[PDB]
Amino acid sequence: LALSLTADQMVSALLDAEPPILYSEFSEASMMGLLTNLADRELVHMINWAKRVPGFVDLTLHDQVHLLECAWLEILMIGLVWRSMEHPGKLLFAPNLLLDRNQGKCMVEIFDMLLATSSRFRMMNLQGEEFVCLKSIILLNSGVYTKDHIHRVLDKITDTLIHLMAKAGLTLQQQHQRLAQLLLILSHIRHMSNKGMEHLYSMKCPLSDLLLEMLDA
Amino acid sequence: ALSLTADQMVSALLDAEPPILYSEYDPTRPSEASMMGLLTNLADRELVHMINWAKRVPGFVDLTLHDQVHLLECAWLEILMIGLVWRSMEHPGKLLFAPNLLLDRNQGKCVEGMVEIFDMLLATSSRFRMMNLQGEEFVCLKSIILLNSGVYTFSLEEKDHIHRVLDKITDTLIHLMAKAGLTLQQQHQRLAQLLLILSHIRHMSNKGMEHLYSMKCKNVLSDLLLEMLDA
Amino acid sequence: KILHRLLQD
Amino acid sequence: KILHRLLQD
Ligand SMILES: O=S1C(c2ccc(O)cc2Cl)=CC=C1c1ccc(O)cc1Cl
Repeated sequence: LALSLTADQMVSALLDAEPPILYSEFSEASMMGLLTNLADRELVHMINWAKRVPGFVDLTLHDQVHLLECAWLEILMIGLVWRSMEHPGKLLFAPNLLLDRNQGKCMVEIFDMLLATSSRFRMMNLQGEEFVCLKSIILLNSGVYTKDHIHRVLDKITDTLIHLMAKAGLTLQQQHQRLAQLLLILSHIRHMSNKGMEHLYSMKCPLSDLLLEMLDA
Repeated sequence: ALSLTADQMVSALLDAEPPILYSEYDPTRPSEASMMGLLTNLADRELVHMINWAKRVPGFVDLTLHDQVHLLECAWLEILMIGLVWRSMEHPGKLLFAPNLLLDRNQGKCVEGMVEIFDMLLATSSRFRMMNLQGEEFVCLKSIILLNSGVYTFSLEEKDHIHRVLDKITDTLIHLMAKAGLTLQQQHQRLAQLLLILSHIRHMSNKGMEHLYSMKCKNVLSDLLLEMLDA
Repeated sequence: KILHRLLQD
Repeated sequence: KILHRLLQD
C-alpha cells in the first residue's frame, strides 16, 4: 500500500505520525541520567512512529527490529537537530532542557557536530515535510545491507522529496542539487551516530533494559 | 575550477585516476598477522597516490592546506573502500584488494571482527553491480566523498566554495544519466540511490577506524597511516 | 527481547 | 607530519 500513495498523501501520512516532543524531569552523572531517561521514553514513541511509516509494517518482524536497532540513534539526532533549528548555538533536547556548548563538557565533539547540522538545516531552510521524509529514509536505509521492497519505498520518498521542491518553485537544477545536499547530510548523521554509540558503550558498561538492548547490537 | 563543462569534468576526474597497485602477497605461503600486514602495506602505498589524486580534483587545489589535510584524514578510508568496492564490482562474492590479492568471505574470517566489514563491503559491491554503476559516476561519487566527509567540521566562505563544487558534480551526475536515456524521475531516483550508498561507506569507515585502533595498541603499521589514525 | 514486545503492541 | 609534506610537491 506504500507504493500506491500520491506524494501528497505520503506527506500527510508522515506528518500525521510525527512523535510528540517530550519533556525531561549539572554534574556528569545527573546530566547523563536526564538525557538517557529522555531518550528511553522517546524510543517508545519512535517504535510506534516506525510502524506508521508506510511500508515499514509490510516487513518481517526481524527486519523491523534490525532497521530500528541500526538507526534509533540517528532518528533521535535528526529530531534533536530539527527541534534545535531556530535556536542557534543551542540544542533543544526538550522544551525545558536547552543546553549550550559549555554544558557539553559536563561529548563536546558530538555536540558541535549536532550544532553544525542544525546550522545547516537553517542555512538551507529545511521544511518540515522534507524533514519527515529524511527521517523515514534514515529508518529504511541505514540497515538494508545487513530488500527489493525497501528500495521501491526509498525511490518513492525520493519522488515525494522532489515533489515538495517542485511545489515551492525550484528549477530542475535547484531540485536535484538540494536533493543531493539533503542526502549528503545523512552521511554526517550516520557519522555522529557511530561516534555516539562508541561513547555510550564506554560510558555505560544506570541505563534502562530497552536502551541497553539497543546497544547490544 | 567552476567553469568546466560536465563533459570536461568527467575527463579531468578520469585522467586523475590513481593506478591499481599490487601487493607482496605470495600463495606459496598462507597468518592473520601476515594477511593484516599485506592490507596495511597496500593501503599505505595507495595513500601516496590518493594524496596526488586529491590535488587533481576540481576545487580541492583552491582550499587552504589545513583544510586539504582535514578532508583527507577524515575520508582516506572511505576513498580506499569505495575504490576496493569498485575494483570488485564484477567479482561477485570476492573482494579484489589487488590483481593478485583476491579474497573471499572465508578468508576474512581469519582476522577477527572484519567479517562484518567484509560482508558489508561485499554487499556494497553487489549493489554497484545490480545498479550497473558506470566509471563516470564512480569518479564523481569518489570526488563527493573527498569534499563532503569532512566539510561540516570545516573559515566559512571557503566552505561555500566547497558546496558550489559539490553542486556542480551533482549536475555532472545528472548530466551523465540524462545522456544514458533515463527520464527525470529515473535520474532523481538513481541520484538518490547513489548518495545513499555513501551513508554505508561512511558507516564501514567508522567501523574500520574502530578496528584499526584496536590492533594499534595490541600491536598485531606505517607512519603515514598511523598519523591518519591519530587524528 | 524487549523490542519484540513493543513492535507487537 | 607526513600528510603535510606529500601535499606540497
Ligand atoms: O545525544 S544523546 C541523547 C539524545 C537524547 C534525546 C534525543 O532526542 C536525542 C538524543 Cl541524541 C541520549 C545520550 C546522548 C549522548 C550523551 C553523551 C555522549 O558523549 C554522547 C551521546 Cl550520543
